[PDB]
Amino acid sequence: SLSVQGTTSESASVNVQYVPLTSTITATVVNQEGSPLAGATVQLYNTTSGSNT
Amino acid sequence: LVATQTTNSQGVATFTVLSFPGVTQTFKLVASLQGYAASTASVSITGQQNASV
Repeated sequence: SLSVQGTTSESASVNVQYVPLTSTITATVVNQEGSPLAGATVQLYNTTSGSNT
Repeated sequence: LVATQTTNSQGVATFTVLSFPGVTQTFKLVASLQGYAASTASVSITGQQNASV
């Protein structure tokens, strides 16, 4: 808000914004048949925490 | 068995076979060769595609 209180009580309502920061990691599986596998479980551990969180 | 090839020096073993739209046309490619290990891979073309492994 700019409540510019000079000579004028000017009331502005300037919106601003912020986008959060999220990361997205992808993993892929292929074999010797050259066909992408479905049903494979892949587990991401965050190993920058000093354990397998 | 509809086609057997003696492998060529251009390093594509190309064989022509009938195909049809909308069918998982599986093909087993067995390599039997004197001087190294005989091996069996397999592919599937679904409709028309180059299946190379």
